[PDB]
Amino acid sequence: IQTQQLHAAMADTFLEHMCRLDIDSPPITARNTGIICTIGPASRSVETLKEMIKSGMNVARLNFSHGTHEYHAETIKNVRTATESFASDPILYRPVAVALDTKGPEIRTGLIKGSGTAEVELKKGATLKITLDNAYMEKCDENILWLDYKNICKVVEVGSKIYVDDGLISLQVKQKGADFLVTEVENGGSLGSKKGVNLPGAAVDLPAVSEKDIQDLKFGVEQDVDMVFASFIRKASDVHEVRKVLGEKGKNIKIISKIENHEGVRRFDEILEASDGIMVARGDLGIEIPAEKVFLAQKMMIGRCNRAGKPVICATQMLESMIKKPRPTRAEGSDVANAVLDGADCIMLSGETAKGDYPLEAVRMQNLIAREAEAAIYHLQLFEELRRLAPITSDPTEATAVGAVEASFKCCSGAIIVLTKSGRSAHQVARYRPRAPIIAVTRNPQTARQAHLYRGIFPVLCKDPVQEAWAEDVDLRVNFAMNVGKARGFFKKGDVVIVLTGWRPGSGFTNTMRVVPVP
Amino acid sequence: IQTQQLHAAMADTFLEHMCRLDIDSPPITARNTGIICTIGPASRSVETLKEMIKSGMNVARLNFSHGTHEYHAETIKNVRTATESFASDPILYRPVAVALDTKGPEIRTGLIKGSGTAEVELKKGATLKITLDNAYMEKCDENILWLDYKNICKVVEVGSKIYVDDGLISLQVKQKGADFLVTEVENGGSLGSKKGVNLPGAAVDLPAVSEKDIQDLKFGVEQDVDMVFASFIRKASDVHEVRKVLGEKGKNIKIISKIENHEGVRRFDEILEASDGIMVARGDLGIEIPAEKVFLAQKMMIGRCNRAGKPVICATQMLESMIKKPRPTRAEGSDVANAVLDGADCIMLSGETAKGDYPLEAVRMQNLIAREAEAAIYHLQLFEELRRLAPITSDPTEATAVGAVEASFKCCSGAIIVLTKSGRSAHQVARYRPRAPIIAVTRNPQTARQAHLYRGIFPVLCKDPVQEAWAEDVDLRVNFAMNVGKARGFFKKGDVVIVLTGWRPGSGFTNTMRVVPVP
Amino acid sequence: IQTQQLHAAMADTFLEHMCRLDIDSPPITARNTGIICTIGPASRSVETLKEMIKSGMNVARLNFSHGTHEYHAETIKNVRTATESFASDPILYRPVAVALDTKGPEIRTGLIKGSGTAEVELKKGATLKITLDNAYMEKCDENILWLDYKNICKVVEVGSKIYVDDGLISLQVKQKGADFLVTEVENGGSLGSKKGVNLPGAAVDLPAVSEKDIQDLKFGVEQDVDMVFASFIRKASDVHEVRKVLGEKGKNIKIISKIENHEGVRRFDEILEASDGIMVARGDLGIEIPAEKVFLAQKMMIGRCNRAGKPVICATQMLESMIKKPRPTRAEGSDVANAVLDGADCIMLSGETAKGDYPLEAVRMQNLIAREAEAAIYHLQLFEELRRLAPITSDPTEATAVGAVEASFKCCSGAIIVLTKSGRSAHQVARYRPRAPIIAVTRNPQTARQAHLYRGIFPVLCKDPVQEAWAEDVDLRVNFAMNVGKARGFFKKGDVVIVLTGWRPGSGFTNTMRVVPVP
Ligand SMILES: O=P(O)(O)OC[C@H]1O[C@](O)(COP(=O)(O)O)[C@@H](O)[C@@H]1O
Ligand SMILES: O=P(O)(O)OC[C@H]1O[C@](O)(COP(=O)(O)O)[C@@H](O)[C@@H]1O
Ligand SMILES: O=P(O)(O)OC[C@H]1O[C@](O)(COP(=O)(O)O)[C@@H](O)[C@@H]1O
Ligand SMILES: O=C([O-])C(=O)[O-]
Ligand SMILES: O=C([O-])C(=O)[O-]
Ligand SMILES: O=C([O-])C(=O)[O-]
Ligand SMILES: [K+]
Ligand SMILES: [K+]
Ligand SMILES: [K+]
Ligand SMILES: [Mg+2]
Ligand SMILES: [Mg+2]
Ligand SMILES: [Mg+2]
Repeated sequence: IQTQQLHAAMADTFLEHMCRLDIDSPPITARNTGIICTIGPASRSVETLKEMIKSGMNVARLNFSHGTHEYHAETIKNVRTATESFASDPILYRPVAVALDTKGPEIRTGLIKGSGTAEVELKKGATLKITLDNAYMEKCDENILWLDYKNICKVVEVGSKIYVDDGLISLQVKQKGADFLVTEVENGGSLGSKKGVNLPGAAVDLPAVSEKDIQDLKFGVEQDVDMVFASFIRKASDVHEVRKVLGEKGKNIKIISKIENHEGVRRFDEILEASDGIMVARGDLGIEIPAEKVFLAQKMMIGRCNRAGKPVICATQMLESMIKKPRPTRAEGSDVANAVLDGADCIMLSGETAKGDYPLEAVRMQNLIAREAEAAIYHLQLFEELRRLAPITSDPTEATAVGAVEASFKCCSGAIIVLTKSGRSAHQVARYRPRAPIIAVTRNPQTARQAHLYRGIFPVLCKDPVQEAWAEDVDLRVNFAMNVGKARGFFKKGDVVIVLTGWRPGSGFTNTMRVVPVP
Repeated sequence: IQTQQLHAAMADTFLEHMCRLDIDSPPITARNTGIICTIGPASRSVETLKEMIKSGMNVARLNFSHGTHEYHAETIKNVRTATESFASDPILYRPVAVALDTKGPEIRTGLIKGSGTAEVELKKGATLKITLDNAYMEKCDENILWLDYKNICKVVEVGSKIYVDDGLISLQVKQKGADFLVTEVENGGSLGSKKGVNLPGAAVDLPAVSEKDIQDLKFGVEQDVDMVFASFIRKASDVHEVRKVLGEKGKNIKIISKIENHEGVRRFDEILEASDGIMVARGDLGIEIPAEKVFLAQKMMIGRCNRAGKPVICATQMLESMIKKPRPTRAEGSDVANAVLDGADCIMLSGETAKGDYPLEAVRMQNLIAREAEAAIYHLQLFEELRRLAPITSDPTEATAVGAVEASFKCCSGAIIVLTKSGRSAHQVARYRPRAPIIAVTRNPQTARQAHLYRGIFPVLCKDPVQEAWAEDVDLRVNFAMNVGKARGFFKKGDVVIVLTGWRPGSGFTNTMRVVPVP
Repeated sequence: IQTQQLHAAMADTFLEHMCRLDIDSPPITARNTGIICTIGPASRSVETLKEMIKSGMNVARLNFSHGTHEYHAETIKNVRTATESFASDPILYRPVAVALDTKGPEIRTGLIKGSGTAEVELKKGATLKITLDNAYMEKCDENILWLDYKNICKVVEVGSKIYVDDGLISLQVKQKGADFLVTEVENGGSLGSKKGVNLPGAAVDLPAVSEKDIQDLKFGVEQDVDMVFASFIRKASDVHEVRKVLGEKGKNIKIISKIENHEGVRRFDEILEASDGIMVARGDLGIEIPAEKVFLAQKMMIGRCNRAGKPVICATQMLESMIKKPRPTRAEGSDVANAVLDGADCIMLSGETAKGDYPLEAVRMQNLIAREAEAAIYHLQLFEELRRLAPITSDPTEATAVGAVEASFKCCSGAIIVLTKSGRSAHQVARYRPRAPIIAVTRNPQTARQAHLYRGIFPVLCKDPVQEAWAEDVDLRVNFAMNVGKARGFFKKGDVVIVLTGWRPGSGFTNTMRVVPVP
């Protein structure tokens, strides 16, 4: 009894909703939340990379704060290879996007005791001198630590904190030298080569779009990447600089700004406006601002993105435990579920799938949790608030989209099939968060790939040739969707589905909503 | 600034809604609430009857508790004559329904001092003997009063109250005779011939469907009347008896039960179930139950009807003052507005248009008020509760209807055009109470006439011949609606409208919703 | 600008609420969510145990699935010693509760290769024979594994899964022997001595209250423990058995049932009824039911407990990372915040403070997060739903409690001071979740200790002697509270506070609510 938390989504109060969550109430088979996997050593093999797709991966993240263009291009080459191995059946084929995550303006240390993987070790109380003297860039040890950020002494003050290697090792500025800093270890631990360095509450003047970044960005264009995750986006101008760089050749590449610092949070509205999406980069944010305040920023950002109808990604450490274990911790499971309940379009994995010993189990665990959570969403209230907070508009497609969602809730439809060239029609259906999956049928493969950034949209790439009889070309595509659905288990023959189409070819003419039974 | 109370319908709380009602905020030109006018001496002239239609009349009520079949048939004949005078332009033509209101089981007195219009006069304290002795049926005076209800002494007790002529004259049962009753006048006033008599809290055994009623009902069928207003409906069986009488030949005649007594109110759910609609007959109800409790019964009945999606009429004394004056009282204006706000499909006039000296002003006053009130409805909350309280269903037309309404609210559409044979598709749109007018296009004239019983539906009768190309026959009708709309001032060229259609000819296939711009 | 998320708790919609969470909006200094710390090797030292209290600990959990009575009595002795070291100032004194967590019916393995801390290692595919033959209880290795549960072969089937050491190592029943089982390792890893064993979807007949449990429970009474956390509570009868055991001598010891398995979840209502509180024991639950479904059970249990007004504890792995690191992962921070937002009375730590290398940092991290989260609660909606879902009652204290909370919201009071003997009066204020801290003043120390189980209640133990003038005895206590408040930073001199008192000594006479300014 009870499917996809029906008894619960049909309750008057949120509290009653909660009281009704049933672990014995199976969820639907469809999974709306996109899963971005950072690709690395543990997941670079075309062989295992096919298992990544099978398991759930939708977007492949290339962390460009590491690796050479020659390396990534091979990663990219492998992704596409594994991806296409399924293209021999347009029905079962699952598009996969490629995202380039810029290095941006980050600070890192040099090499430890010369050796490649040598690791010194600081101790509470011990002192450490930070040098900018390049002579030591490959001679880092318990007393001298080198950094890239050379303009450092001019932005950091006496009494400041410096964190290294994901804020695990903290230091305090005792004395500000000329080309160096005399700190004092607040908490030790071992220190490896080239690690991350955060300067909380310090105006780091590094370039929004560095030299190397422009290189990587132009490489992304040449590599035909679907999206770019810009790191350390502080203001709107920063987003604009990335637009310019991508320029005309890549005007269609979505720029997902990453909020990793305090300025980014303050100037969020400004950034969200100039971006296509947002990523709540918790890793750096958890070091830049006190950890206890991160869920506030996450919830705030996810909420404002839902209001704006722009994609939002919740990333970093969602399943860290799994880098070394086959099972995630109770807190990690709880974390994922809440990101979905918070209303995030995509959840992410980094170390979990880049170097961990259980990449496939991590990805699989996210498919599972997001599916359970998506069902626990309180649609009754969410739909209501979204419609209310939604601006007044006279755009036929906008009205058609809301109508489709309302209609879908009314008949518990198996899905909302949408024909789209650019994806916009399907985006609009998504911004109203229906419970049914949004099967977006398209012939444009870039839009099919980029579609994963949206909650609910299940991209489907039509390969069939255009019929001369537009009416039958449309009906053909609607059937394509109808089959994908039947095959993936979203719905059966008798079931009812909502179909969105337009009155003439081209974009921006969606305006037809039909409640159709499955063939 | 502000149209049709937009500022107000867009407020978070009801209280804020009220605070925003603007008398300087003009309403749309369309009027959703049907207006039923009781036709009589003051409005029987084809010449004036055309002005009734112009002014706003949608349904013509024939009070069959008076007049001869020969008389009514002529009334009917005149209505249709005045009505068809406009048929020479399908676009400007306004359908008009004919309703037969049964006499039912009513009690009336005999003739005063023989004379036709003679009027005696009782006095508080004075005694009055009620006789069943037929010898006096034309000899009524200050001492002997005759009644039709002969089984009276067997149902009335000592101490009971008897009201005469719309509860204006009250009497009390002092002594129960064998064939008479010795009362005492509680409040006097004059007493004319054949007046109404109520026996509050008394189980009058009169027949739900009397002899004469069966005659009148069968006459209704032969006269091809759209609806029947059954008087004093006490239980479901009563409604059933009227169904049977109308039988197969008139199975398509809508039976609007009238709640006029205490039993009717108690067994309401039972009655509403077996009926097509309900009429809150306040006149008799105001005598049968204490006046202060009428608004409770009205609001209760109207609310339950909205929940059930069945038509509800608020009738009697809405504009009495106007029987003799050109202006209505503040209370009457207030009464009409609240009936609309209460959510009644139709408002009614009786004496105001049957014998009053300003029938046209009364009808015009209702077009005016209803329009103002319709705009003051708090749709935000109404729509919400209707959808919640609405049962779960998998009927495609139902889903399509809700979708259309949601869509209409999203783009402030000028209308919701609906193609329907039986009326059902348009009914469903109406039960969800959209702000826009529901232009229902049909070729069946009976359904066009009966449609007035529903809030929002604006019937439009298509006279064009069926095209062989169904697609074009549909498009033709949608354009018919599009023109009626343009001509009645509902919308202009650029405006957007919602259009409801189906996928194949025949009833029950509506499932297509399109946001279309006006040609 | 903005304090304790005021701008946010004052928004019409939840979505708007979220959009307003400000990381730059400091929270009040008071922290409502109780913190239960499991005491062990890393936190048993009276010296460090004083730092546990300073850092935030409110309740000390004794995990009786380990250690000897002699050991625990010493832990208890140390807790009280550290606790009382502050009693020399009733104002700054912070009560601390002692909770006994039963071993209950658990299954564990024997010893590895004889050696105390020796660890074998299974491998996927490899086979393992499970023996009940006591000869091997201290000879466990890669081929023979021993178990306590001897009736095992009779409840497990062929094809079943067996998990060992927090579901990290899984096994599958290939062949069911007579006194043994021939399994196959699904996922390896190392295997230590005496580890946990779960038999998902298997009806383990072990005793609700085992032999050892009765011993421990009686020991708890003799030790004067405030509460008992009953493990693996499956039905109401189980709770009853624990009541009986504690019997008359310990009728005042609160029984917090722990839901660790599937039956417990199904029969929750039954258990919640018979218990004083509930603990969502995620560890075992996460093994007993699929991990992805835990947040469903957690949110469900927490919600139903808030509805019932009984304490609920969210426990296990909330900050695992911190067992070895000074910083928690983003997921763990997110986990804690959501448990508070979910509406849990208490958060807990186990390995984090029993054996971890940073117990104090773990406890401190919870004080911090819970405070931030408590401020992000959406009171506007929570209060509303709690009041609506709250049964109708004529109990003066109940009405007085609601009135106090409403009043507190109206004037942004610094606190709600409540005089209570049993605690009940303060409980009732807590079940309505006010934003302000509930300073409960009492002379009964057991009730001051047990009060931590409730969200918002800040226990304060009055040591002053009873005045003969009851009126002044009361006024004295209210002032005691008034000072505690001023010292802890809850409120200043000018501030306003809500005060709850009664009209006569004894319990159940609270009925007086006063809005008083701080002396
Ligand atoms: O690309 P968009 O803006 O989402 O619009 C989707 C479009 O695809 C259609 O359904 C079919 O159009 P095409 O044949 O050009 O692909 C249109 O009716 C509609 O305008
Ligand atoms: O009469 P209903 O039940 O309201 O249905 C309206 C019907 O009219 C249409 O719009 C047109 O049908 P017709 O050509 O038969 O009149 C259908 O698609 C739809 O089924
Ligand atoms: O113990 P309870 O049931 O919470 O009631 C609190 C009681 O404490 C008082 O505030 C003060 O009474 P005492 O002096 O006996 O402690 C009473 O008025 C009230 O009845
Ligand atoms: O880049 C990231 O994912 C981060 O900084 O958290
Ligand atoms: O018949 C009526 O209109 C009444 O009784 O109110
Ligand atoms: O007992 C516990 O806390 C558990 O099992 O998770
Ligand atoms: K990066
Ligand atoms: K009548
Ligand atoms: K235990
Ligand atoms: Mg980063
Ligand atoms: Mg009447
Ligand atoms: Mg346990």
